[PDB]
Amino acid sequence: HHHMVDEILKLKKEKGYIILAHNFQIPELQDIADFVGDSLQLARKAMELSEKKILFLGVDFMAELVKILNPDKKVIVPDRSATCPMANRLTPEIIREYREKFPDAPVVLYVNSTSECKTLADVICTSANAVEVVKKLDSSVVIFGPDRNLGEYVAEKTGKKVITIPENGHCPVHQFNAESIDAVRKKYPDAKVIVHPECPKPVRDKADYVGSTGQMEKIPERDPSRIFVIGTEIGMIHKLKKKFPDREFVPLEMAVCVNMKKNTLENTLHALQTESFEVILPKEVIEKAKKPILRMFELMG
Ligand SMILES: O=C(O)c1ccc(S)nc1C(=O)O
Ligand code: SF4
Ligand SMILES: [Cl-]
Repeated sequence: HHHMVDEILKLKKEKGYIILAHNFQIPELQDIADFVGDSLQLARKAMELSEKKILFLGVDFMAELVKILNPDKKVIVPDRSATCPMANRLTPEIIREYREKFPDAPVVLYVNSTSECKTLADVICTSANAVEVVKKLDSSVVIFGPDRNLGEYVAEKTGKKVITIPENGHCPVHQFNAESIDAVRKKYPDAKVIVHPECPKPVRDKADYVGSTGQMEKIPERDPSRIFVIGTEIGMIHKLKKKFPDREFVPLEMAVCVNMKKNTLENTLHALQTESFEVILPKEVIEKAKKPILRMFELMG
């Protein structure tokens, strides 16, 4: 690890790579990254860079997001199989089926979606902006995927009708038990519970705050509470504890995204040695997927 970390830092400098790491990476990889953040934060950061080579540490749809918004940069990932099972359950066939049945409902796709699915979306959204995006659409009905929990949250906050696809679209990592909140309230009476909107409704409704990872790291800037209980993937505990060393961050439960943990010091070192595996999308996919991303930027403009 001493070897691997030094060799990584050496090869990144030597070959002109910037390392971008998602919040759900292992701490060792967060610590060697130039920037750690959420998928949109990392894509927007990449647009600002003078460097034309990126080593991306996350899962495929996010690396592809970076590539869509930075087509002329070389983007490589250490494990080409790192993917989002939830994203992968939504298909072009299901989107087209639902557009045909509800032709007046805009297709709002969570950024946790395949690039192919993005080519068919009317607008992209993040967990932070989903409510605001859906509020600003003309329609009082939207098609939303692939996360049924976030879709239902959006319906609650907007009062709009949200038709969720696919059937039972969810993120296994965020299926905490509401009983975990009951238990931490007893154990740390003054702790603030922050959970993800991908969490099920009973968990959301028992939390002090519901928010994206990006929103979670901003809450201690306005809430002086000593202890925060965190209902997301375990990588966020490391991120939060680094940003706010003066507070305590307690996992609601241990929750690990197996795909996020496919990236390691070893295979990150192999990626810089070989300059593989490059993220390549057909130009047509990039052009089409860009349209609902730009719409998102326009709506949040
Ligand atoms: O930031 C978020 O809340 C979030 C949660 C899960 C996953 S895979 N990604 C993200 C994100 O980068 O937006
Ligand atoms: S944490 Fe959930 S939403 Fe994020 S990549 Fe892993 S399975 Fe997909
Ligand atoms: Cl570019």
